[PDB]
Amino acid sequence: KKKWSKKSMKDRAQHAVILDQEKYDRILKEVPTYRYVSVSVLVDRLKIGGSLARIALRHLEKEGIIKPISKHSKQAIYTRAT
Amino acid sequence: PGVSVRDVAAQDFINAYASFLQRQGKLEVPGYVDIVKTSSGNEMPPQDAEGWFYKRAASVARHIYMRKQVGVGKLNKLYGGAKSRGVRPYKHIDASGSINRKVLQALEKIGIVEISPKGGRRISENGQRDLDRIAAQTLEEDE
Amino acid sequence: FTPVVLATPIPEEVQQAQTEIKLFNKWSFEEVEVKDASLVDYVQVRQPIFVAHTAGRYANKRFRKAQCPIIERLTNSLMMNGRNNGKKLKAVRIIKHTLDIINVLTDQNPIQVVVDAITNTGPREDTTRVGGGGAARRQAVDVSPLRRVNQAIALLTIGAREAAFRNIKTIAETLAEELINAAKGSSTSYAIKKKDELERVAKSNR
Amino acid sequence: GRVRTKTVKRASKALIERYYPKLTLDFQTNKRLCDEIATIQSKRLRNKIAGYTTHLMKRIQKG
Amino acid sequence: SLVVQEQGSFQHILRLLNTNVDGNIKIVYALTTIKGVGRRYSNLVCKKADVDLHKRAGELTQEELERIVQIMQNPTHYKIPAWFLNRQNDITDGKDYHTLANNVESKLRDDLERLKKIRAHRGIRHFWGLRVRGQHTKTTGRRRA
Amino acid sequence: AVPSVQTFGKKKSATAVAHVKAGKGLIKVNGSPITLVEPEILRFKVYEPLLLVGLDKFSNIDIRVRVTGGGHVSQVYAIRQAIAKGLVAYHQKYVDEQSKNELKKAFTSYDRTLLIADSRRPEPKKFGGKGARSRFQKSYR
Amino acid sequence: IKIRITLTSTKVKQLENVSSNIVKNAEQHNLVKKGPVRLPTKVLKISTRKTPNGEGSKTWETYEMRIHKRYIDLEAPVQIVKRITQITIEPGVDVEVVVA
Amino acid sequence: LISKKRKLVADGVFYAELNEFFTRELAEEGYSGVEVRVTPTKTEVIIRATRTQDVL
Amino acid sequence: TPVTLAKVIKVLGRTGSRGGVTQVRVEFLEDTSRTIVRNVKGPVRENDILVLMESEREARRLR
RNA sequence: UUAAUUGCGAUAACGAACGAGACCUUAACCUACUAAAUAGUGGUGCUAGCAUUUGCUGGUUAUCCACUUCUUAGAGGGACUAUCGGUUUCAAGCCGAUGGAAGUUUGAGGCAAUAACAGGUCUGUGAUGCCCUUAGACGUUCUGGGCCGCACGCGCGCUACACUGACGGAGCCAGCGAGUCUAACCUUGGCCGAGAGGUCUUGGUAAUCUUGUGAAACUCCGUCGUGCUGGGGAUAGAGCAUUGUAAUUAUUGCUCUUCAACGAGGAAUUCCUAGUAAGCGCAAGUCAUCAGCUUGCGUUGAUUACGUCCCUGCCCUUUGUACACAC
Repeated sequence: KKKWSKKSMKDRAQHAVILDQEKYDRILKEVPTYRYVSVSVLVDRLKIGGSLARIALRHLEKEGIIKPISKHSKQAIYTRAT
Repeated sequence: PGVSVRDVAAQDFINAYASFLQRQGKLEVPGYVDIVKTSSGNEMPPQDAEGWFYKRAASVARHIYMRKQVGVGKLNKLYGGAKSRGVRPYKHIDASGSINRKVLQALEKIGIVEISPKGGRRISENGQRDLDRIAAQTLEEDE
Repeated sequence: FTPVVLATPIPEEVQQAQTEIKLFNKWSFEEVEVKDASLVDYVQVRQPIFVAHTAGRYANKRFRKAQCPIIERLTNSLMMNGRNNGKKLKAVRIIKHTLDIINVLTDQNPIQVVVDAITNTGPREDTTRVGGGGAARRQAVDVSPLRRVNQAIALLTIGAREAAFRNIKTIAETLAEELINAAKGSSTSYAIKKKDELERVAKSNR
Repeated sequence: GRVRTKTVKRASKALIERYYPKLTLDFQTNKRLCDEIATIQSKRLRNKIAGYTTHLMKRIQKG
Repeated sequence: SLVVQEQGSFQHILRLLNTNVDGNIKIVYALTTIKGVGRRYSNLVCKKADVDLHKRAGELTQEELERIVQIMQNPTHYKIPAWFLNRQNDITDGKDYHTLANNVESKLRDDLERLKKIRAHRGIRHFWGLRVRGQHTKTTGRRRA
Repeated sequence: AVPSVQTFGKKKSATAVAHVKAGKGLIKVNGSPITLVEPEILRFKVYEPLLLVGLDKFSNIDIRVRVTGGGHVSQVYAIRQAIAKGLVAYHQKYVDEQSKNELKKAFTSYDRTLLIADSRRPEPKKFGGKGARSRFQKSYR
Repeated sequence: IKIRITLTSTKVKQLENVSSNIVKNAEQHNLVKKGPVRLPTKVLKISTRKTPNGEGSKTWETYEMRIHKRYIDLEAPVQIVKRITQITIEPGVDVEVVVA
Repeated sequence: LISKKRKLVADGVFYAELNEFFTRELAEEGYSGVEVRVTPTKTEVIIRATRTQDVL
Repeated sequence: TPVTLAKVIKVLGRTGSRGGVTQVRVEFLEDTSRTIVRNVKGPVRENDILVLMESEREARRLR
């Protein structure tokens, strides 16, 4: 039969689902200088699963560097304190 | 001032109530929890598996209290919802009257609820006072 | 200002918004003067609203959509592509998130920078068809201010929409970055690139 | 669209023919006298007739 | 907010019942990726295993895993209600079984060719490749044969 | 006796009837205050009138409202129209015509909808289609 | 005595002159009553095709039967009761009374 | 005992069926139409027509 | 990109073979009293400002 | 000029009629009349909780008192383009603005002319002409299959192709409308069962009870993570109930398991200008059971025009014609 499609490949991203001390102090030193912060920011700049991203957002707004301003579900919005 | 469920919000209150009951531990959960999907349509069971019986209980207590008299039929029509019949279009479907009967009977055991004529169940005055006091606790907890 | 109390206590930020000045939830619709004396009279400001939703019967007459609040038009443009017909509530939610994103960024008025973006990406000359008979040809012509408005909002919405399709970067944040791109002039926003491409072919087939 | 038929126009013409003094420019009283002075089987039709009659009385008052 | 660094205890891959399984995922959906088992039974037996569902697979113990598969291959010992199972009241014993990665297709072929040899309608439909469940077959679904 | 009135606000199919009187500055809806409406933005949308006029006009006044019909948003628009209409009724009744007319003037200059209700009643269905205008589909071959 | 009279008809003006002579009879004899409890009117709708056969275009007709129902609760002794019953029998309209 | 809906429609089809009967059999007698008037313990059928003694 | 801001003062009428465009008289604001007659695509009205990427054209017609 | 052979008028025409319009229904407005536990409101008393301070939130048909704004229905009113400003032989009328519930014939329908098709239907009709058949009948009845059979092509529709999301929890609001009598409809309650479902009861011939149909979508929270992956659910297997004399090519439903194409659709093509499209689910019709069908109902609710005849076709007039079962 016929397909009428192309169906090519992509990067097949390898976002992390666990971490190490290197990734940990990386994000600790890297989350600043981010006037805008979000799950996708963490993902693309740190190559992490969204579960890691959400939990780390919770962790960092708990310890206090990132100042949230809106805690709506499906979208977490933070600045950093400075 | 006087306090009431209508005065306080819904979901945070229900969270607090189910947490209070989960801490009290005197609910006498059936035992087949962590098995069922709560319906014929919910394509999976819940996620806070150890919980959600207490949330269900708190919510139905709130609901009957706002209301007067209900039945498990009404509760199923309330708590069920959409089913994916595969390719075929969606449909509303009624939840597990057995689950609702069991939580109702748990509430009858603790005495928060009271079987009520003209059909159904109803909030008792002990439930009334502890409900208003939990509302006080929540509207103090937020600060 | 006086913080007034009632039998029912109210939050003080909203009491302040009442007593002081009409706003968004936060933002001030004033000091959003646009630079284009062409696009004035076909935008809508100085009619502030807290929410970006109301069912104003604007599309009954011709230019009452010009008198419509612009951000309402943005929401109404955002809800499309079928499955998201309606869902104006999630539209205004996304607006809320985007505007907060812009203002944590570009810390001037995000309302101001979005209006600067749409007037940045306004298409001014277009092309149009002549049939011929046997063969079709083009001819470049001018554009309405209202049409600039509609084309720009459509452009932004659709670029951010396809940016959000089948990827993790949500529509809110891709929309915000698209808007500031169009604001400054980026060579990265769908809207401006399509605009000057179209005006370029118009210039060509003048 | 907002055009009116010949039964309407001729009725208005006849009433202005033989009741010009008894009536005036006011839609309301023209309606409330039309109702009795000309048997009319339709309220909306009476209203249309009244409107046209005041149109024509204005014409007479200017020309 | 809980953040902790996964060390060599983690493993990107493992093996369960003639099948390689992926870490870096929710364990229950790893189980569903294994055959003969879906979300219901996977979630159920993970609860019976008394272990975190939130946690991934690679950072787990062989005692956990052998307890899990022990549940899977002797569930009725572990108090399963005897209606979750994908094979209730088997024809030869009347016992309610759960078929797994290989046994599913094995016993499938078994009862299918059984029908075929007793010359049943369903058997011959399965044989020729027609539709078995009383479908309409004229118009739709020509692209499987 | 009491200074009290009883008015409403209509919508597509949503009717929000409000009883208003002299009280202590309380607002309730189904026995629940205004802060528990829960579309989470339409809370501000329904605050709009009383914020426009300031809470000074709500100091010693009690409102209790009860609503039915149609969607959440329809209930909401019915509510804000009902309370605006009822406040204007109260100020027609007890307060001066001056306060009444300036009040409605502010409300209207914000929006005509706050007092007058959207009379766009829904169109019926016809045969030939799934709706009021959309026919089904043409086929020829 | 506590009767309830009711009418269950479609011919509106018939029903209404019936109700009018009813109520004026009741009030000239000076008997207690409630008003004419006017129920919501019920429209029986039948929606089908115009075409007897199957062909031609599709076209639907909607026939209607409009029903109006009224009732009042009354008290009156038996002689006035039965005179009221044996009077005010207007055709087309359907009537029935009950007690207790 | 039965609902007033089916009561009324049964009265309607009753009228229709007897009208069919009568426009069939009294057809050569100058028939035009008929009218039941409901009554307690009675129901009555005028036949508007021309050839009166003939239908009698 | 030196453009000229000029205002439609008259609409001549609709053109395109499909009513999709129009012809309008437009006065330049800079160098006032310098008129032009030109085309427009979108919805437009009287008194209406508009940017023009040139001054020196008057397309008579189109199909 | 009009939506209009609708009007102004022009005029070997005058006066009329049909169609349209008019008319009918429904949708919207009425704090004005008639009113009412088969609809509500408030208050009184009885009574629960918190506050207690006065109150707030509630339950209470025989606790009653009063009212009818919501609710119904009845009679009625109301908008006729009112006014104003331009435009127009300055006439019909057109545009804008104000006010107004409503200012595209207010909206949508119904009704819907003369002539005509060698349109469809003799399978709706005990309406049917003519022919055929009429007893091993083409009549009727009984059984079992059949109308679904699949190598393939076309038309309606439902599902999706995922974050404007899926799943699990919570909040969780409608309307149209149907219902048992000599039958067994709608069924509430409460008991059992994971569920389908079963159970013994209850109310209802109906604004009364089913039902406030506590519908869905939605919204708030979390799990997920861009992965033909928790998308999607055909395909199949096993088990469990129900409908029906009978379920076998599984009726339908519930549970577990198997989880395929599909990554937005090519030449082409459909519908559509306002609460309309579209999304959403809901009742009724068929009906013992079976909705992806239809008719209706409501819920959330956009963008894009206010034009043109370019394509496809329509109306009037003029013209040409070797056309008349008529390009």
